[PDB]
Amino acid sequence: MEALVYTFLLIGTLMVIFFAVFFRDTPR
Amino acid sequence: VSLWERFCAWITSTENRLYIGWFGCLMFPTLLTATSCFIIAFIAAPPVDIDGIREPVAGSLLYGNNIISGAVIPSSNAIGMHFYPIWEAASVDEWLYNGGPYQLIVLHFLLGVASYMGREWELSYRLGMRPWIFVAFSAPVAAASAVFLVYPIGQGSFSDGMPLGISGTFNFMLVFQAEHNILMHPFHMAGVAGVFGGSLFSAMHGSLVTSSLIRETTENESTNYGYKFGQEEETYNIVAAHGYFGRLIFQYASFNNSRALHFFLALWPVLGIWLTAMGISTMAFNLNGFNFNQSVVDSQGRVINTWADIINRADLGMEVMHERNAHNFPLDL
Amino acid sequence: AITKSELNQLSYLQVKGTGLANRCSEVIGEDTITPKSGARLVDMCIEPKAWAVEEEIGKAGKTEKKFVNSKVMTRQTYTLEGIEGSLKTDGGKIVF
Amino acid sequence: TEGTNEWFGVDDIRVLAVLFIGHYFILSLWLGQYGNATEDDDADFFGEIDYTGS
Amino acid sequence: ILGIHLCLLGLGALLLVAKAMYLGGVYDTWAPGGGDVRYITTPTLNPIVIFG
Amino acid sequence: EVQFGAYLAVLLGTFLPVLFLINLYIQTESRKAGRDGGIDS
Amino acid sequence: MLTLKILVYTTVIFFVSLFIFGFLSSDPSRNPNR
Amino acid sequence: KQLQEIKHCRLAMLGAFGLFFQALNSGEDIVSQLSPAFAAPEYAAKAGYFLPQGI
Amino acid sequence: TGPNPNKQAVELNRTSLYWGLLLIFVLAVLFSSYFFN
Ligand code: CLA
Ligand code: CLA
Ligand SMILES: CCCCCCCCCCCCCCCC(=O)OC[C@H](CO[C@@H]1O[C@H](CS(=O)(=O)O)[C@@H](O)[C@H](O)[C@H]1O)OC(=O)CCCCCCCCCCCCCCC
Ligand SMILES: CCCCCCCCCCCCO[C@H]1O[C@H](CO)[C@@H](O[C@H]2O[C@H](CO)[C@@H](O)[C@H](O)[C@H]2O)[C@H](O)[C@H]1O
Ligand code: OEX
Ligand SMILES: [Cl-]
Ligand SMILES: [Fe+2]
Repeated sequence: MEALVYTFLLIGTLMVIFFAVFFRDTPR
Repeated sequence: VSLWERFCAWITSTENRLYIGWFGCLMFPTLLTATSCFIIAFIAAPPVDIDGIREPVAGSLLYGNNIISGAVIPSSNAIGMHFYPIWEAASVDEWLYNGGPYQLIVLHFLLGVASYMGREWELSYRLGMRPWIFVAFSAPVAAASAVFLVYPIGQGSFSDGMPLGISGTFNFMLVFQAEHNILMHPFHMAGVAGVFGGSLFSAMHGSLVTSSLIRETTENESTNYGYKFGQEEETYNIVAAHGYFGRLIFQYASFNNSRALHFFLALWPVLGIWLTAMGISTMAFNLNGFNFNQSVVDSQGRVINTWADIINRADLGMEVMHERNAHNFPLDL
Repeated sequence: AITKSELNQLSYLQVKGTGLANRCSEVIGEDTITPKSGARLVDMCIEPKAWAVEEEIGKAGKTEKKFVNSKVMTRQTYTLEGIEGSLKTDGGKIVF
Repeated sequence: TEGTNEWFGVDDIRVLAVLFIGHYFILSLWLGQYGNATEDDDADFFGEIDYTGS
Repeated sequence: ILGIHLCLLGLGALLLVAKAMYLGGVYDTWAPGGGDVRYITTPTLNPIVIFG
Repeated sequence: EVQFGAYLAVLLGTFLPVLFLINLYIQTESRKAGRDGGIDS
Repeated sequence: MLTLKILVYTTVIFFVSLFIFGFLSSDPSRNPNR
Repeated sequence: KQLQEIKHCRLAMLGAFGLFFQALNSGEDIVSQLSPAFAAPEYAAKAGYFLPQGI
Repeated sequence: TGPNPNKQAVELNRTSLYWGLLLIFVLAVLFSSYFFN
């Protein structure tokens, strides 16, 4: 039942990375 | 304008959010398939017989592993260095029983990282830069290739490659120290010096540059807000930093030229990593480190021990216990 | 290939990797042998071609002991070869 | 199979057919742009990079 | 220049072949009766084998 | 098998700081929008 | 399993040909000093 | 046409010389000499494909 | 692409905050016993 927790944490980290890359503050 | 010309114009365009280029045509599909297979295998793969003795080992989360202990097991010892694609198996279940995904992941991944290096050079060329960043990136690529491909080639089996897990690397390192006596190879010493010196130089450079900031904010504003994108200010008010470094140590040792300083910064860790990767590649063919066991004797002829003998005892303890059921004969050739 | 005489005409480099080494040979004819005394069966080969495991399955509102088919997880390493024995006759019957 | 020594792993006609189809399709697309090149001695240049149009 | 030095390389390869076939022979480790020096009298020329 | 309190520890210690940081960012953006006169106050 | 081999071969040759014929299309002239 | 004729004449002189001497040396015609070197010798080609399907 | 003229602001005064907090806490108090069973 902890496999759910592990999967949730990993997918959340990947979502954070996606949002950081594609929704980012403009450097200008 | 032909269709091919328009396609070529789009591929090599600098207006895209992420550059594609022609090395991208190889980088993207391979990396994507490797990522998909790795995620699926790490989550839900069945146990794999790695030693060829019909003793499967579990490595997936669904089979009772946590993040630290989970891994993707290398292929079976019975396969050896033979190519094992999916279509060469009688069924997908047999492919998963013999550690099929490892070969797929490692091969598509190595192709991907080589294409990544090429793409770095290509964008540098298109932007009008100098073409030597990918030379710096070549060292981690060399190390990863060294382990994953070169060690199995020398030892004669894919089952000796580094597992794709956290504790798999620990197992790999312990067995490698037991069998090859690393930590006495000078190339490993070079690599350790490289990483330690890289960290030291990074900390020194950061401290020196940050200390020499000019006052433009006062108190209620983070000091990072004083810099503007496009501001012209050389990366160190000299008198301060130069005098500080000339007074801290022997004065004649002070880099007053930025080009030489940054060149040395680039040179040190890259050379260290190159040397350690070559050390691993050479030890893949059984050219081990220094051996000083029983080298000091008294007048009569009895043996006086040193620290190398204690290291040897630890190596013997590691050696007699690894792969317990796999050996049948006295020598581990 | 199929008979021993054809198999002996190939070289080892010509058989490696094909999968012919795990096969069993074929015989052609319908005659009689009648073993003398001091005979020995030599070069016996046994090759399975189907596997099944006893279990309990449900057919229609009932459960029975039925043999279910299974897939070989290993590879072509399951053929027995080279078996030898000594033949004899007890009361007109052969014993291996 | 696995350890046999076929050229490029080709063991069937379909594999050879698809390889030919791929190389030829991309080749025809490239030809649609570079199929009018001539070898006459005035399309050459004297330099390090061919800037002479097409 | 490339063609000239390439022709030289080809001549060198043919010289090795001539040494193997006529000028004493080479050491063959698969010799019938123990490894020894012998003349290679019938080299294979079928292009399928070489290019395979 | 595993300890039950780890569920509570992991989930709470992950969820609370995330919401704290999101609140910080959102209040900063709201103050910035308020300072510059516009349709959204 | 043969159909999987056919599809994979098609994909690989497609991408490799894209690479090969892309680098032949007067690549050295695609620089900002044209 | 005259240029083509003379070129083909010289080339055919060379070709006829080569064909005649190859036939004399090998004791065979050109077809039986080139045909074997197209697929494989028998002693080198693999036995075949014997892996059972469906297991 | 451009500046959307349909964006607006969201407000919440202290009284509504107190009402929401009280509602959430009281609802949890009521349903906890049945959730635990
Ligand atoms: C304090 C002690 C100490 C120190 C400092 C080191 C230091 C080192 N050891 Mg070591 N070692 C030690 C003790 C120590 N060792 C002991 C006691 C043992 C015996 C048990 C060993 C046994 C040992 C072995 C067996 C090996 C080392 C290796 C190394 C080197 C690591 C190479 C590396 O990380 O860069 C290399 C960098 C990489 C591999 C990274 C590649 C990155 C790829 C290209 C891209 C990855 C991208 C990623 C997948 C996706 C990113 C995510 C995305 C979202 C951004 C390093 C010099 C290794 C070595 O020499 O390497 C060749 C090695 O094989 N050591
Ligand atoms: C394709 C070239 C080739 C290859 C594969 C070999 C292979 C061999 N030779 Mg040989 N040889 C060659 C050319 C070649 N030779 C030539 C041209 C000469 C004349 C100088 C000789 C002279 C020679 C002698 C005198 C002897 C050998 C011997 C040997 C054997 C062991 C030596 C060894 O380690 O080989 C190392 C060879 C290589 C690493 C070559 C690999 C080349 C690969 C295929 C790439 C080539 C393509 C290249 C990149 C060009 C690109 C073209 C461009 C359009 C892209 C081995 C079977 C020895 C032996 O066993 O004899 C009994 C021996 O005594 N050779
Ligand atoms: C016994 C032989 C056996 C083999 C030994 C090989 C030794 C090769 C020595 C020459 C190699 C190139 C020297 C540097 C060139 C350059 O990049 O300049 C960059 C500057 C030169 O100084 C800068 O030089 C400038 C002048 S000039 O342009 O370089 O002429 C000057 O303007 C500036 O102020 C100054 O900072 O050098 C550095 O700051 C980088 C430091 C690392 C470079 C190597 C320095 C010497 C190392 C000795 C060998 C160490 C062995 C380590 C073993 C792992
Ligand atoms: C040729 C591929 C079709 C697949 C059928 C069987 C696959 C086994 C061999 C495939 C790969 C081996 O490479 C192959 O090269 C030769 C041609 O280049 C083949 O030879 C083939 O082509 C010759 C030339 O027309 C024909 O006369 C032969 O009948 C044919 O067998 C060999 O059979 C094989 O060695
Ligand atoms: O797999 Mn990995 O470690 Ca190279 O030695 Mn033998 O094998 Mn196993 O034992 Mn020791
Ligand atoms: Cl053993
Ligand atoms: Fe800077």
